[PDB]
Amino acid sequence: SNLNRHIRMNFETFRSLPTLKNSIIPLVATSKNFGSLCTAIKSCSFLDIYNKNQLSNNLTGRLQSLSDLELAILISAARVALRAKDGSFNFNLAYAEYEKMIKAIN
Amino acid sequence: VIRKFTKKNVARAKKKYTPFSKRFKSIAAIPDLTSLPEFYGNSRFENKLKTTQKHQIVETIFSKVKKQLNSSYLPARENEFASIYLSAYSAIESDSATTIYVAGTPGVGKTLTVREVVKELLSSSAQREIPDFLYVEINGLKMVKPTDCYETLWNKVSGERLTWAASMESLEFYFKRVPKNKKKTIVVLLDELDAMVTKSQDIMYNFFNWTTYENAKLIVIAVANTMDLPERQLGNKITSRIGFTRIMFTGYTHEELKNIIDLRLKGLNDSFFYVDTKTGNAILIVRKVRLRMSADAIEIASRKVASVSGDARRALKVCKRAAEIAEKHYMAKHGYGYDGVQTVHITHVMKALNETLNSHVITFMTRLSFTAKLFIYALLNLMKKNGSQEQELGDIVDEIKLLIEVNGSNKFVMEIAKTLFQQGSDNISEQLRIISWDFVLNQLLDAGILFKQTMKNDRICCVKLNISVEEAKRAMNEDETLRNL
Amino acid sequence: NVTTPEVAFREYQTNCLASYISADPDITPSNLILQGYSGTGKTYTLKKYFNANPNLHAVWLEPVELVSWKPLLQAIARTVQYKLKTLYPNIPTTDYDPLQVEEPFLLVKTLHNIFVQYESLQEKTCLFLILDGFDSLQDLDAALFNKYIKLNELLPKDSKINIKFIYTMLETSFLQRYSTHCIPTVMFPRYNVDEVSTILVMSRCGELMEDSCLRKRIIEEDDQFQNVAANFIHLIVQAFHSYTGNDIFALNDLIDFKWPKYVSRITKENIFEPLALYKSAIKLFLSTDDNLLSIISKYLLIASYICSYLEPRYDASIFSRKTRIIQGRAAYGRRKKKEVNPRYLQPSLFAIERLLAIFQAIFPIALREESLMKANIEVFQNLSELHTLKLIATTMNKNIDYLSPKVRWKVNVPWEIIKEISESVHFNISDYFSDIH
DNA sequence: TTTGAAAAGCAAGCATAAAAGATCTAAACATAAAATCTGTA
Ligand SMILES: Nc1ncnc2c1ncn2[C@@H]1O[C@H](COP(=O)(O)OP(=O)(O)OP(=O)(O)O)[C@@H](O)[C@H]1O
Ligand SMILES: Nc1ncnc2c1ncn2[C@@H]1O[C@H](COP(=O)(O)OP(=O)(O)OP(=O)(O)O)[C@@H](O)[C@H]1O
Ligand SMILES: [Mg+2]
Ligand SMILES: [Mg+2]
Repeated sequence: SNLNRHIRMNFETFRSLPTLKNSIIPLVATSKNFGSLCTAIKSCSFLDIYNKNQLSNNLTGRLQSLSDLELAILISAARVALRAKDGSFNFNLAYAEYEKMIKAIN
Repeated sequence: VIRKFTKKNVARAKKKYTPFSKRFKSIAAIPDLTSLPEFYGNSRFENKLKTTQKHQIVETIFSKVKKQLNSSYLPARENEFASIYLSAYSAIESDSATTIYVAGTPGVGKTLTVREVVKELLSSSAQREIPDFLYVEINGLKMVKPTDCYETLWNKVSGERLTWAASMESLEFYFKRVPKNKKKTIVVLLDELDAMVTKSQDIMYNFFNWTTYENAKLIVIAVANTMDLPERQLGNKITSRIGFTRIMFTGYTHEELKNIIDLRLKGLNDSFFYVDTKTGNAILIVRKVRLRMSADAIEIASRKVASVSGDARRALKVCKRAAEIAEKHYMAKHGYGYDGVQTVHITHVMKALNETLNSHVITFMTRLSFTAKLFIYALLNLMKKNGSQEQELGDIVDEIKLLIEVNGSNKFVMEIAKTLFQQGSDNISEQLRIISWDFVLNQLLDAGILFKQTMKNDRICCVKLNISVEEAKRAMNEDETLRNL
Repeated sequence: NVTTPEVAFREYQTNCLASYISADPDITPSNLILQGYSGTGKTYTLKKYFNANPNLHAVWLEPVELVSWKPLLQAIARTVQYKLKTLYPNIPTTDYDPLQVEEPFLLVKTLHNIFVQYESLQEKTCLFLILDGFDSLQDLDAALFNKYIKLNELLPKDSKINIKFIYTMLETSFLQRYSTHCIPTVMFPRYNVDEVSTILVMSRCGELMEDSCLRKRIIEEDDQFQNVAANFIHLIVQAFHSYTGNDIFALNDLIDFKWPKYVSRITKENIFEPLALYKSAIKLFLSTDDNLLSIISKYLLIASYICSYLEPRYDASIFSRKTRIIQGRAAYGRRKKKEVNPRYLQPSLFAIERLLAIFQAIFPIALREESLMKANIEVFQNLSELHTLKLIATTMNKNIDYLSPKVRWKVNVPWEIIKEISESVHFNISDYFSDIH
């Protein structure tokens, strides 16, 4: 079942019953009637939505909210930091990398 | 008037500021302080913690044993007792001022011996072989501020309540200028002397310099942790004033600990009790039950504790824990609640002694989740390759990623890789950290397994093992998955 | 018994708020966190939720105003008892001073003393404390939030007033510091471009239509007005979403700055076709437009940049122009051109005498005229003024001794200002950097 | 017009000064309740 799968995932990752309770509580509370609650506990799709929302402000979700110029400046700064030995950079070197990249694209 | 800040929780004691040196016209005008009502000490809270009992509480056979072995309720301290009593008696009889230095490890009977010396001196003064004296006891760890000792001792001498500087000058004037026929001998116990050490050593110098005064009639018994406390933390003046003849309280041997425990259990070992079988209440002289605690168990407990510390508290607590274990098994097997031979065996003593010896670090790491174990395993691999003892967190991230992607044919890794990187879900993207990454990081930091550097860059922040490496490996060698790869 | 409002792109967050916040303290968590970055609708969703449920008793506090932990404790003590007086006016109360609270246990004692005098109430209720911007506190440390997680445990369990905390956070790392506490957290992800476009339209078209400029450009020259406002908002988003990212506030500021200049080019020909109006007001959609010394001081600053971005060994090749009597060879200059571009790095440190030597080397010009420039008191006065203006920095920032030989000097201005300074007095400072990179 | 040769430049490596800051303390600034000193009365 899906509920046993989510319990197994918690057992391998968190091993915490308060962690599972914090997801089970809005599964119970957002149901409107008995059949909706039964379908929610049979499917556990709200647990998947909860798990998606718990990672929405991580590095992956913050990268997916970036614009084209923001992503370009970030890639340029990462290139300058990877080429540097201390991993350090400033605005000038990152802008030089961005400008070289835009000329090589155009 | 508009105030730049407010102190609305000021609690000021009603203590006066005028010292003892300015309340009489001259030295020759000071009266006899022995014939004064407030001087030299010539409980209101005990009623507040009493209630009515409406249940007859059931005290089993082991209850008298466990109450008997409490530290609150001297076969081995007879030379230390003789030395301290001889020095204090000679200083009281000759109206002399002196210092008696006593030091030792915890629980070797220093405070007990000093209090027994003081009680025997009071018994001697009661039947008039020595002049009467005042007894003051000052513990350095029971003071809110270290200067409170100044406020305490003077309040025990004069009955006045002053501030600490005024009390210090009052004590200085009393010890230096008041004649010996006008005052009384004072014996002061300074317990936990290392807590009375300040940065400038004012109190230490004052307390051991008053003993060098002619008119003081002050005896200071200073109780400390070590012999070389003045030679380590005090100046040469205080070390010179304390003296050279310093009294060692060595740890107890196993015969002395065995004699202490047998002197506790003198009247109740190998004895008979009337025990009601329906309830378990035991009455010293319905079944007549014979209670014993074996001398071999007490002996080996005395041997182990004497080899470790010589602490009488530790030996009494080990015997009390063994009695508690025996009583727990007894009340479990007899169905006894709370309202023919009972023996505290040697296995209970060995269960009590090993309970503070079993280590829950390996047991704790054995029962962690897979991701915390993977963190620890990847950290151990990084310590194996680069040998740094401090690994960057980004290195741990890439090593966890590498260990997942290399052992991609392992069945458990195939079953769990989507759990670590997508939480078993489509519509969740491939994550850069594993699921419960900061959860297991904070869990290992809370347990004290790891140390983390205070940096705000998550990748180049370093993490160090706080425990030994072989117990971590041992815990990693118990798991069936991390053994295979 | 909770009304669930309708927020246009925060349906999951509103459902989570309905799940976690209720008038029953028996099924309400002690702590609840709303985590999200700036402009993600956290405050908006929380206001709509509490406006849809007026039976919920909420106290709103802003820790960004309170700045430190002690005024935050005093603000909690003041606002809780003010809300309790305005909630139950028929209850006799003792007005405890919020300035009595200097420590957290004093807050616990004050809250206990306030809450014990409301035991005549019938049902247990919740008092919600919203700390909107907990990690926006300017005096924040890692141990402060731990004192607020465990605050309910020091308060009585059988009280009629049961305080519940709702925290709002910005940074992910601050929240992830407290992951093992297992506090229920609702997260507010950043809006995408269509969501911020819709939010901007339905939040700004009502006041772009009713601006006095748009109603004065029509008369002196409502669905179509909304069409012009929405087309302007979409054009602003399409021109400047790459510049602002998904920031609501930056696009709001750009809309505010570029709306009147867009109104001032709307004619009777441009009102009914959007393409001709976009061509007429094209200059507003190509540039952001979000913006606002003596001769001795200028040459001292130029010499400071030369001293900070050249090596001292190469000074004898560039500035030496004197005829030699004693036989000697001048410096050859640098052998090969390096590619470091030293103006991208932080400036190096130099001494006073090198600064004055290069200054009189580059300063503008029979037997008593003394062609070169002396380092008299006004050069040093100008240099001290340059240090006062923070255009020259030292290694020391406080208790600076200017006369110590171990104190070194560096330029504090970038290249874009010395270009204007050098071209204000016509000095060729770009020739001096042409020999490298 | 060459010509060799000393002044000068580049590079690697190691000892060492020095910047940056973590940690802490003394002193200036500030408030405040109880005791103590004047000051008439
Ligand atoms: N000689 C003894 N005979 C009987 N009981 C003893 C003896 N010495 C110690 N004990 C027991 O051990 C307890 C602890 O002893 P005590 O308080 O004198 O220790 P201490 O040496 O002053 O240690 P610490 O440095 O911790 O203060 C006593 O209360 C008593 O129950
Ligand atoms: N879903 C929405 N529907 C309509 N308007 C919205 C919505 N989200 C945000 N807004 C508008 O944008 C403004 C900014 O939102 P809000 O103040 O809630 O952001 P926030 O995430 O709390 O910001 P911060 O962390 O900077 O305080 C709101 O006041 C409102 O005018
Ligand atoms: Mg003691
Ligand atoms: Mg807000």
